[PDB]
Amino acid sequence: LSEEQQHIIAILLDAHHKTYDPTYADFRDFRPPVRMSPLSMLPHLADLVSYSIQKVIGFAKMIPGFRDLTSDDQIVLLKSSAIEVIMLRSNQSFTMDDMSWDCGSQDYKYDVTDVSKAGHTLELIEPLIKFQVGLKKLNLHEEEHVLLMAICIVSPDRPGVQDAKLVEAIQDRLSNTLQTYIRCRHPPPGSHQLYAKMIQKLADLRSLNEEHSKQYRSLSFQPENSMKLTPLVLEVFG
Amino acid sequence: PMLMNLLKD
Ligand SMILES: CCC(CC)(c1ccc(OC[C@H](O)C(C)(C)C)c(C)c1)c1ccc(O[C@@H](CO)CCO)c(C)c1
Repeated sequence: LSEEQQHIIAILLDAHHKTYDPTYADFRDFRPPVRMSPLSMLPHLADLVSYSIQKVIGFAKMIPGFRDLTSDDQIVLLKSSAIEVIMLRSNQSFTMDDMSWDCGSQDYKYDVTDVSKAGHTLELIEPLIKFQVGLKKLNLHEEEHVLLMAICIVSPDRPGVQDAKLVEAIQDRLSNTLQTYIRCRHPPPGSHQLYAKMIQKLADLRSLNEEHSKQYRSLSFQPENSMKLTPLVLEVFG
Repeated sequence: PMLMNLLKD
């Protein structure tokens, strides 16, 4: 790892620590989970997602190179990646003990039923769980995890990106930092084809993004559902 | 709107 690559990693780790609270303190402020419209978990999960978008923005701002992109390109990258980075960053609370996201409260332990009660079907939910499990099984170090989120966000192939050459240059610098980290630090057998496996997770995220988008488009078209969404969610997923 | 305003600078 070069001095620059070490600095990239330190910046990303700090950014994550500043935008991911592992105590889940802020969750009391969300509208309450209702588990008893049948979309009873829509308000709570809308608030959780809206909060998560704010954190992804805060993280992206710190990725080296990101703020040198035009405003338009920064916006395109964030609107297109937000759901994906949310899925990635949620892996940190995900637990293979019961295939749930454990966020420090009995009622903030989210399961497949919860996501269905925000309007989603198993067409999204089952691949989502498979994704979380596969990702957990990679046993990523925190450095690998934050690099992967950064690479996800800085993707030159997102629809509407203007300066794809600059976005690619930034992404390749992050990708090379990741490959060097794996070579230098990740022990066998976990390191074997790790970079490839991580790149595959990015491809899996594109598929989950497409399905989430389709389902979101449908559920949000119902004014009773849309009225329960936050302005930020409406804008970012719109 | 909200995104642009947050990213402004
Ligand atoms: C990504 C997994 C999940 C699981 C509950 C989720 C939430 C809402 C969803 O859909 C929402 C609907 O699409 C709408 C918008 C209609 C309400 C979908 C598909 C999935 C989730 C999201 C953020 C989050 O916080 C994490 C990640 O930020 C921090 C703690 O780990 C945790 C712990 C879980």
